[PDB]
Amino acid sequence: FVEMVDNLRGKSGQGYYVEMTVGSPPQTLNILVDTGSSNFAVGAAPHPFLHRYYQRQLSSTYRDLRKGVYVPYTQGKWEGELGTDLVSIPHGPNVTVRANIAAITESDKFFINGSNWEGILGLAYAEIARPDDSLEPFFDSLVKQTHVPNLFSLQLCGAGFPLNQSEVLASVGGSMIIGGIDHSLYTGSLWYTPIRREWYYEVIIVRVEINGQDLKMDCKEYNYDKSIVDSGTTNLRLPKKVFEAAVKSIKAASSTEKFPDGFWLGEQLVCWQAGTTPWNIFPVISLYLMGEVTNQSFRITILPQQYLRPVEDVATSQDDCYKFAISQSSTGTVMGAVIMEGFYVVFDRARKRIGFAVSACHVHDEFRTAAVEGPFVTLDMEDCGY
Ligand SMILES: CCCO[C@H]1CN[C@@H]([C@@H](O)[C@H](Cc2cc(F)cc(F)c2)NC(=O)[C@H](CCc2ccccc2)N2CC[C@@](CC(C)C)(NC(C)=O)C2=O)C1
Repeated sequence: FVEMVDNLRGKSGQGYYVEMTVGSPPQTLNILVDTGSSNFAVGAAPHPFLHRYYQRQLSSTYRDLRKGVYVPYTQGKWEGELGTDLVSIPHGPNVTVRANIAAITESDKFFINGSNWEGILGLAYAEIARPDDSLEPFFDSLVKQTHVPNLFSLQLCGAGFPLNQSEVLASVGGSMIIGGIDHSLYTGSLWYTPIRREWYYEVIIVRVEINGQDLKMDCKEYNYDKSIVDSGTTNLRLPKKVFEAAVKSIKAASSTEKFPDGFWLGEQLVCWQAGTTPWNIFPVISLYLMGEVTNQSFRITILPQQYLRPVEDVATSQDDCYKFAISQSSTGTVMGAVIMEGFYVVFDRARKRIGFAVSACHVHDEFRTAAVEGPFVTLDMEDCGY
């Protein structure tokens, strides 16, 4: 899928987006790739943060559905008017699809300054779509109206250093492969975990390790409420009971240096002199995931290079600065973009599973690497879900 490769741009903190066209004649828009929602929505009115928007009155194929729509995210909400129109992906499958578009009229803390995207593509399932599950999500529409296979795969590729808008516009941010798996985007083997339920992309975490050390909690706590694979979230988000045990474990391993409480709350950056980031004092994190085979599991391992998110310095100096990108959740585990940055991720909707392999694009050093390994005959499993 050579024509599909390098079709993404962006970064964890501002989001990863793809180019799409909407309307007739085609209107070009950058669209945030969000596997943690199911609405396809674009800015349709002027906004300070938007350099362009969808103009329905200029599209001959636009269809007004005479329905309002409201989507509340965990942080952020927009309001809009439902319609349909022809939709294309210039660096995707060679197809045109008629899709539901929410034309965005009111916005609160949804759009992001400098992000360079004007809409959001909800890749999840109908069950969590607004107004209700009767509104067909884009991917469902695409698969029904075309011969594209019922799968997509994501390579989110973080720089390991801060990128300015000039660089984020010029840089390749990754690949979204629609309908296939591209072998050039990963090393090693793909391991599959089942989709528990087709609403969010929901998974089960069986075990959690920090530098090989079991956090030793009942497996249900790891999936308290739910656990999801979500490109529309920056951080690894952990249920409070898990989060607190993890931060204590990470703090204990990284003890040789001391960090402000606000770093651990994800709010303050820490800087080191250029090139001296002490990655070695920070632990790797392993998430064990339910296998397809009964009583089998595998693990995904990420480095501090995934969970310390590069940020530009307060005075923009030569220092290498980062934010701690693991945070508290009251709505379950969100395996966000910083974890996704470690792996090539296959959303195999047809076979109801999510695949993981080590990203050919992942940031590492000469001493440690991201890993996808198995199998482990861990016991319990089976009531790990909520
Ligand atoms: C079906 C609806 C329910 O789905 C829920 C499960 N899936 C979630 C996503 O669909 C949603 C998409 C989305 C993307 C976007 F750019 C703007 C949006 F408003 C929504 N993301 C989120 O809501 C979290 C909230 C985190 C949070 C949690 C708690 C407190 C503050 C922030 N956000 C938003 C900003 C972002 C996004 C990044 C792309 C720039 N970055 C950072 C640094 O916070 C991130 O992580 C929602």
